[PDB]
Amino acid sequence: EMSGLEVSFEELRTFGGHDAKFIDSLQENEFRLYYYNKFKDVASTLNKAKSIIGTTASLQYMKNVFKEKYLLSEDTSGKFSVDKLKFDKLYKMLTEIYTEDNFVNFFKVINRKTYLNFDKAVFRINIVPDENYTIKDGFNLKANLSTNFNGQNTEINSRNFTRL
Amino acid sequence: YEMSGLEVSFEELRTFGGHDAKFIDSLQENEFRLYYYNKFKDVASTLNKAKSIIGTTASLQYMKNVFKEKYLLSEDTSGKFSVDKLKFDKLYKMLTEIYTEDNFVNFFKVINRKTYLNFDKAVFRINIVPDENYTIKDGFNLKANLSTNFNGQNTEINSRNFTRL
Amino acid sequence: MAYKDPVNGVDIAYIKIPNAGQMQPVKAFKIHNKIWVIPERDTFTNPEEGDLNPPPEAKQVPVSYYDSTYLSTDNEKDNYLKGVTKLFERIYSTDLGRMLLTSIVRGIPFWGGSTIDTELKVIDTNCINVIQPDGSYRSEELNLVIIGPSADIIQFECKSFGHDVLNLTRNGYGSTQYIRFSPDFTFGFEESLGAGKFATDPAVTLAHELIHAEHRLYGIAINPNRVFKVNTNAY
Amino acid sequence: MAYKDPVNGVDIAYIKIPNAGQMQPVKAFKIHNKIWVIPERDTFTNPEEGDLNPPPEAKQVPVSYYDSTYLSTDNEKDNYLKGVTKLFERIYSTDLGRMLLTSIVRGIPFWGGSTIDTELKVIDTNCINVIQPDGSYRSEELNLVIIGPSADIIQFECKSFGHDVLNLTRNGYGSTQYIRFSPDFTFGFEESLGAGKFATDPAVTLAHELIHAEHRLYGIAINPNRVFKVNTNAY
Ligand SMILES: [Zn+2]
Ligand SMILES: [Zn+2]
Repeated sequence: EMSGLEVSFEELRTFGGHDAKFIDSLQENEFRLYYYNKFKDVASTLNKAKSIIGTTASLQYMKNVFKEKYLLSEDTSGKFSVDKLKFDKLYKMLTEIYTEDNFVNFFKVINRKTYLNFDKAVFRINIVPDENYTIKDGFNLKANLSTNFNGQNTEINSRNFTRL
Repeated sequence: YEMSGLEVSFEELRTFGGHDAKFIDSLQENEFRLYYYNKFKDVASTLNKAKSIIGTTASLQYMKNVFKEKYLLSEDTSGKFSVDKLKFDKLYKMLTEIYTEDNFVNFFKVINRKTYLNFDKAVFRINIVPDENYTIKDGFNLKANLSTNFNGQNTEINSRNFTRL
Repeated sequence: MAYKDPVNGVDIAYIKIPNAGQMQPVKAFKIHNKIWVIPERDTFTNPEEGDLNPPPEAKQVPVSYYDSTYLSTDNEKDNYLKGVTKLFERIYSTDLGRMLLTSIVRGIPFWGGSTIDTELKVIDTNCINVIQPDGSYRSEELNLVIIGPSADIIQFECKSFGHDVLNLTRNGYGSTQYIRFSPDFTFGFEESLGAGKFATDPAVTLAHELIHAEHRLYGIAINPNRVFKVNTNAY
Repeated sequence: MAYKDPVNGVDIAYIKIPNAGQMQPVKAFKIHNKIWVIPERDTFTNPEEGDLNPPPEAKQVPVSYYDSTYLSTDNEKDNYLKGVTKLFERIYSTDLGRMLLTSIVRGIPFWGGSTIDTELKVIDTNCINVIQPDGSYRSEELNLVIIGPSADIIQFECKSFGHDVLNLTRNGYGSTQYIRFSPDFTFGFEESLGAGKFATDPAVTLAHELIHAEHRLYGIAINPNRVFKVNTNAY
């Protein structure tokens, strides 16, 4: 056994950023083709359905919800199919665009740089009060808690973090 | 069902030092130290049993003195060696916690990885003999502005010194 | 919404989880279309986790934390509901978060429950039973539940009810997801003598669980047991 | 010293390595008491590595580099010898390095070769055969040899000859170490749009290998096969 990492495909893709590079192009492509075939099987199941069970919705309604979910194409006869380019865009959105690393950048917070976490420090917090945490700025409110992520610093903004 | 995490070696963690040395728990650290203290006692005992030497390259007194110096053995008036617990602990600490990669980075004042684990693929050809490239005193960060922000080690800024393989 | 707001059977109600055997109804809040919040410790979705006591054998992780009283009073449940809703609003306040939440809402578990290919039928485990003001109940489809942690209070995760034996989370169908989460705790990490001690913003933690949830709702998640080794450059 | 300097049988000589079967003598330089430098690719210290070709099955590491011509000419061997000597001077220029190098010189492999308890005897593999001007040889104890890399040119390591089957590196005795190293290459790493692309200072790499060597010379190394798992805080 060598030294190194033990990592999960699902975690690496969910965190994104730098770690996503540990999944090789081949495996990325194999996964994508696999799920493209799963989506085609959903389109095929929909196309066979001519009636709907239960009274909670009409078939047309339910078919439309799944055309919208999977971004299926529909021809003039009502048959669905999976368009490769629409699939690729959606699959990219769901596995490479929606990532923890991308949200860090949108929130403009300081965070870990990998999903792996060996820290032991855990804190009780209280985010309901706007004096502690806002929708707009999180802990880094606009006192000097908005510079150098001081709102996230557990020493500087110690009142907001009680160690367990 | 296997978890995510690290697969790490005691020898590497202790050699690199710094933050990674914390992955070895106190218990294991103590168990290794006692084990090597017992090995040192076995060397001292082997020396005390030896009353002659094989070969003509050295005398027995010379060899005993060299190993008394190596292992910092105490020697009573009859010439018997023993291992002093406090001298051992200081030596064991020097060798396993003072001499570390992390402590060298700090002395050289270079920028370096923060863990022994390395997954990089970038490797460069370098030429350190020329003092215009790399010095004993300063490494690549010579006193042009190669001495600020580790620019001497920056492969873009000091690109002449690093040719990617 | 506040925890003490009266039930209406529509967005505030006592509910039961299908397959959660003999459970007493728990109060739940539909904070948005297809997404509900249940301010209770999760003793329901794992048949092997029916109580809040520490495990016989200690979990092999860096840190865990037990307190069978956490999330037991109305005041704590109000604060949990308000904290979770505030994190949703924070995610929704970003373009990326609005996109992700829209994808979640559209990600209705596929109706793959028919054994006859000419009929389309729901998979009834992608539902919750919502008790009405008159005491009757209605089976309602949902995509996502945010629920309090189980015994280990700082263990957050996205899971199906029980285990995904039918591979709905990996076959394109998708299934209703449960995120065990608490907005009342957060992990610390070291970064940058001069090593600053920081805390993870819980909106990022929630977003991570929401990402797992969308993979699992679209049936494109990769089995969490699929792990591989990456060797180091030894020296 | 320069590569073309004439032999004297004392600090510049052609040498052979004990147990390195039918090897042709190689030119070696004693840059300090107990420490030699051999500007040759290491086809000697691993019986299973007798040439410089890439392995049949690719090594499972992030990066490897093969070039059977590297370190084959006098020029390259002069530059290698001078590069290593300069890195030793850099380490020695620090208080920590001066201490480390002193500990290495004092760390003579124990004379634990005797099967008779009243007699002290050398372990004859802790030596090298030093060819003299007259063609004779002298078996000389040494502590450390810095030698060029084997087939993979960027693989640096501290090793015994072959494998440590008597456990001399871990039983308090110690044994002669060989550091496979090249001052001609160095790895990059990313740090701090604003991610700096930096290179490891080879003196640090050499220091890391010297740290392995001192563990192994004092017989307090831990087996490199002794690895353990550290689980992550999953979420
Ligand atoms: Zn090492
Ligand atoms: Zn995760």
